[PDB]
Amino acid sequence: SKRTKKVGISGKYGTRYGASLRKLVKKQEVTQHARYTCTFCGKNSVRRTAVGIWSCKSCKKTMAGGAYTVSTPAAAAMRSTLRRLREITEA
Amino acid sequence: AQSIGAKLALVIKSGKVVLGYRSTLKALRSGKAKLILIAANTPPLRKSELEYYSMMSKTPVHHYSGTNIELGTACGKLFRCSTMAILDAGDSDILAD
Amino acid sequence: PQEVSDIKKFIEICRRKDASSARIKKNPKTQQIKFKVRCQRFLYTLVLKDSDKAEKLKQSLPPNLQIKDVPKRNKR
Amino acid sequence: GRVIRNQRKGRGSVFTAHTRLRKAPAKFRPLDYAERHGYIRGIVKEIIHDPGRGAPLARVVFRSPYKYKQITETFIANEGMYTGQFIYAGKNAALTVGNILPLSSVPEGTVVSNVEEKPGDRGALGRTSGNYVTVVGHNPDEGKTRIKLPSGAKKVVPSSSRGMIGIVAGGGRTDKPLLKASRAKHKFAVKRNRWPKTRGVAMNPVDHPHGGGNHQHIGKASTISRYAAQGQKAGLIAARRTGLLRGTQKTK
Amino acid sequence: MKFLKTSRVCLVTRGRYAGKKVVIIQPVDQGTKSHPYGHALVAGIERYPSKITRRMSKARIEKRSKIKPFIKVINYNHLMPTRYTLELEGLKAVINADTFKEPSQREEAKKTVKKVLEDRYNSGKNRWFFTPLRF
Amino acid sequence: PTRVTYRRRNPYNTTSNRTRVIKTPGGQLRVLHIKKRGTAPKCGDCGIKLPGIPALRPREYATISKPKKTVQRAYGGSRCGNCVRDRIIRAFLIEEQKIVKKVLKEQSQAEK
RNA sequence: ACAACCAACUUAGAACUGGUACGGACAGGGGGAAUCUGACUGUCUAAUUAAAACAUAGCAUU
RNA sequence: ACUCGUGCCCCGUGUGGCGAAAGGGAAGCCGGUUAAUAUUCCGGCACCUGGAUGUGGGUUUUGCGCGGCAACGCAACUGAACGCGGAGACGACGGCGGGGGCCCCGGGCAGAGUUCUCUUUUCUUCUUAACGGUCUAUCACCCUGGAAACAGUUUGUCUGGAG
Ligand SMILES: [Mg+2]
Ligand SMILES: [Mg+2]
Ligand SMILES: [Mg+2]
Ligand SMILES: [Mg+2]
Ligand SMILES: [Mg+2]
Ligand SMILES: [Mg+2]
Ligand SMILES: [Mg+2]
Ligand SMILES: [Mg+2]
Ligand SMILES: [Mg+2]
Ligand SMILES: [Mg+2]
Ligand SMILES: [Mg+2]
Ligand SMILES: [Mg+2]
Ligand SMILES: [Mg+2]
Ligand SMILES: [Mg+2]
Ligand SMILES: [Mg+2]
Ligand SMILES: [Mg+2]
Ligand SMILES: [Mg+2]
Ligand SMILES: [Mg+2]
Ligand SMILES: [Mg+2]
Ligand SMILES: [Mg+2]
Ligand SMILES: [Mg+2]
Ligand SMILES: [Mg+2]
Ligand SMILES: [Mg+2]
Ligand SMILES: [Mg+2]
Ligand SMILES: [Mg+2]
Repeated sequence: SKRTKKVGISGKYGTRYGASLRKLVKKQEVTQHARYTCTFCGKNSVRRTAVGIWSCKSCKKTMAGGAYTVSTPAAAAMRSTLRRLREITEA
Repeated sequence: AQSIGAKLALVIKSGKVVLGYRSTLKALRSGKAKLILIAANTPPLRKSELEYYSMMSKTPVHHYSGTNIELGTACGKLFRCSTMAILDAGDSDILAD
Repeated sequence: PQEVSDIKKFIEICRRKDASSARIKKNPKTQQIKFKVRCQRFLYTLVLKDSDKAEKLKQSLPPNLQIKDVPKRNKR
Repeated sequence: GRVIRNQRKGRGSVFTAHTRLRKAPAKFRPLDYAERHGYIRGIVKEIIHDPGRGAPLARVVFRSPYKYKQITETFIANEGMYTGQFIYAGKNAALTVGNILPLSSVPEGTVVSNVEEKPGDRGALGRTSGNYVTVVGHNPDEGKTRIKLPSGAKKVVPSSSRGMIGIVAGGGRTDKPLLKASRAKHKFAVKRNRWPKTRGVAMNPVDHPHGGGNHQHIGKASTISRYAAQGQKAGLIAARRTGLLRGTQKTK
Repeated sequence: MKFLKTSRVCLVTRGRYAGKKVVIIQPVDQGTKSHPYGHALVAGIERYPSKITRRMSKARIEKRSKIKPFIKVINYNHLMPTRYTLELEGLKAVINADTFKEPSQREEAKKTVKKVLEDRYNSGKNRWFFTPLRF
Repeated sequence: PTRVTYRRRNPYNTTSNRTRVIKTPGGQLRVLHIKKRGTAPKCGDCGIKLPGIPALRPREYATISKPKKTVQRAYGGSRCGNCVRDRIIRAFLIEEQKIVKKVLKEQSQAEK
């Protein structure tokens, strides 16, 4: 079944706070409650514990991530840039 | 290399392999392992242990660039595989290089 | 309170210097005889199912330490 | 008139920051011989949530160069750091995320966190979630380094100042609406007694410069001079301009 | 190729002797009725000789250079084989899977192993075997 | 279904005023004040419960014997055994790698 | 595949019946069409004002 | 370390107090007893802390236990400094499972109520403490083994070649 047309996870808020605010909250809530594959062990068991803290239930590893996503695009771009600018210094 | 996937598919189709850490260690101990594959995201301690076992067995090691998910998919399974051993390479030439 | 499994350990306990007194509790409804010896820390109870061994244990016990028979309806 | 709320806040009392659930301040290691000349290796034991702080903190254990003990430090966690990770702090440390390096040994264009204003101060700049300091340039003869701050300002710090390679974890925390008075209350209940806030125009003249009147109105220009007396500084202090920002701003 | 044979030096990774170094006396690659798995009869050191210095007297040195051995049946999965090896002729057939059935045989085998290991230790050879592992 | 009372001057349910209900040989229902539950010691590496050690209040461990407080192997208490095996294997591998690295550096950088 | 033994309640269907009555006391929403106003939950003049006032999230400025 | 207190030798980064009769925390239960106290008195049966030295037991005599593949076990089974770790030690809410007590039902025992008529009837009692011994009790962990025709599995979920 579907149980809902568009409100999705944001249906717990009823008719309150306004549609635009409900959509904005839903956008972050979906990613913040989603499950993620562990980079270290490969299991789909990484979940958010605190605002910027993501832990794997299987391999028990904890990593520092984004507020509502495990990795932010800024950090990914910074990692790529760091690798490039470090390799051009090393060799 | 990219050809490792085709070689692995041929080896599984024709020869025989063991998938998993315990079976790989058993093969290395018994000396019937011809080559071992270790996934990139294998834990460092386990990877070093497997490398030491293969040094003892004089068995070649290939460091598969993919994760355990990708290694299992290459082996044609629906589960992950952190490490595996090839006990018999058949029509494939995986042991040539 | 502690249960003593066998007659040898019970009599060895009764030989102890700190053994103060002993008493036989007869439960006819269960046909049971309990030998209880009061030491310093614990009260030791040995359970017997027959009267022959009870009488032989009573006669083989040390004679210095006093023995009672637990009268029915002990007074305050 | 009365002493206004902004004046009362500086007395302390009920406006003191809450500290029970905060375990330790987030600081670098003290600048020592190992960090000055080579590098030192530390192990990340845990990534913890610090109440009142958006960014997570990292507990990192180091060995004492001079004693058999071991020392646990509390760093601001950079995003990508994980438990069981080796981090390296020193002049000769590798240029990887989580390593603490002096700005002199860092190329131009890299971002760092918890940058020291002066070497040995154990971190002052760019220590909030999603924030960082960019290494704009170097002046080796002067022994200094130009950096760009989160606010957009340009600063010059001695090249010996240290920073942690990467971006502070905690991502886009302010990307989701609080949506609820309770959530604002929970946010501030571990920081300070500053919520809720009553508007000055809703007060009486005894309570605030914006005072009373038969309509809720300020009644005089809300921009207040930089050198106004204490008790007068309510509104927009030393405002260069007001109104909606309708374009790019020359200042940065 | 086989590397788990007699003389092969290994480390025990489980049990009371975890972290202790052993030398294989007899590998049993196929299981027996008991222990139906690849295992090995091994002899090892329980109490390593203490550190000795150039300043101690010979009596103190000889009292400190004492080894308490042990004899074990151990699963292969509870061993870590090492590149090191120890061919001692005195330990050729000290234990034969029947010494473990009688405590007196265990004591006699331990005495023999103790004597052989002490002789080898004061020979000055295979110092890695007699140096305790730090972990 | 007789009702019960606290047997101490503390009238509040303060996580230290734990009680359970008993029936006495006198035939009446009563309260027994009980202490907090014992807690199993955890591994210092992985944090799981350690098998073979009783869960007691901290002061209670001072009156039971050592073999009941520990298990007979290296890091008997405070480590779980799997962590001990990992430590052993890791230590051996790091020393082996260090030895081969020093020999390689001596053979390939000091050969002249 | 039936028989025997054990065990509570929950639901559904039918006949008959009386005072056409049955949530028989108790318990227990009046509803609808609109206008002004504050978005909502919340708070205040203890002892004449509970509100459209305050707060709020959101927005903007310094 | 001396007949005798006072002779030295090591470690050092720290170096106060008050503040909870609901926070943390060593240890006591039952029966009886007074006009009025009782987990305090009496009887029985226990526990903790501290200090002392005994008997037995264990271990060893160039030395500090033994067993189990293992998870670990056993009545002990040396251990300074220095260090590491655990416990103390922690939110709110939801459904599920185990246990105690209470409630309810059936039978029996003893007493009481009703009994023109009926009711194998209605009601009450039938108890078992701390402290111990012994055998068990989910989760977890170990060994064998190697899973796709994927399997196991909760009300819900989830778990597995990292087995
Ligand atoms: Mg004034
Ligand atoms: Mg306001
Ligand atoms: Mg007003
Ligand atoms: Mg004024
Ligand atoms: Mg003015
Ligand atoms: Mg207005
Ligand atoms: Mg006007
Ligand atoms: Mg009706
Ligand atoms: Mg109503
Ligand atoms: Mg309103
Ligand atoms: Mg108020
Ligand atoms: Mg009023
Ligand atoms: Mg008034
Ligand atoms: Mg009123
Ligand atoms: Mg005090
Ligand atoms: Mg208290
Ligand atoms: Mg008393
Ligand atoms: Mg008394
Ligand atoms: Mg004592
Ligand atoms: Mg003795
Ligand atoms: Mg507390
Ligand atoms: Mg009971
Ligand atoms: Mg009821
Ligand atoms: Mg009944
Ligand atoms: Mg009982």
